[PDB]
Amino acid sequence: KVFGRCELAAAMKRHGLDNYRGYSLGNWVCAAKFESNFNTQATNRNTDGSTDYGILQINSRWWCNDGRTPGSRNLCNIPCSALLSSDITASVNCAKKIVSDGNGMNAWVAWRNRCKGTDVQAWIRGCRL
Ligand SMILES: CN(C)CCN(C)C
Ligand SMILES: CN(C)CCN(C)C
Ligand SMILES: CN(C)CCN(C)C
Ligand SMILES: CN(C)CCN(C)C
Ligand SMILES: [Cl-]
Ligand SMILES: [Cl-]
Ligand SMILES: [Cl-]
Ligand code: NA
Repeated sequence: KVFGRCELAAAMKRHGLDNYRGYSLGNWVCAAKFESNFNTQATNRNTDGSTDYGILQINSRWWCNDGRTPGSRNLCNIPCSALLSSDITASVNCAKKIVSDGNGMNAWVAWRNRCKGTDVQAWIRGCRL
């Protein structure tokens, strides 16, 4: 599923991301835009052999199981394919664990390089929330 901008802000708000670990909603929408273009089915292979999955491009080196990432962990206790659902629940719940891991949203290099320090509230401007 390719979400609309406001559609995804609404879903993320419902799932409790607005100000989660102090990151306002727009940070999450900005991250999703640059990670996946709001596409829940996005997958991208990493140099190390892990893969990133879903709207927030959550990696199989640490967070999910895809059966093909040797030495990896599954700290979200989910199959990586759960992160590809049209329903963002599993991506959200796993993102909550990730952003609590020590480095906040810096865990998403795209957030750090494309959203951090910018006017992230633009990403929810206009939306009925
Ligand atoms: C994961 N971010 C950094 C890029 C998303 N696609 C192009 C892999
Ligand atoms: C899609 N990602 C990987 C890059 C930026 N988009 C949103 C235009
Ligand atoms: C920062 N700006 C360009 C993103 C919000 N738009 C797409 C409504
Ligand atoms: C839906 N319209 C009436 C706005 C109310 N909330 C969502 C801000
Ligand atoms: Cl915001
Ligand atoms: Cl594996
Ligand atoms: Cl933080
Ligand atoms: Na894994």
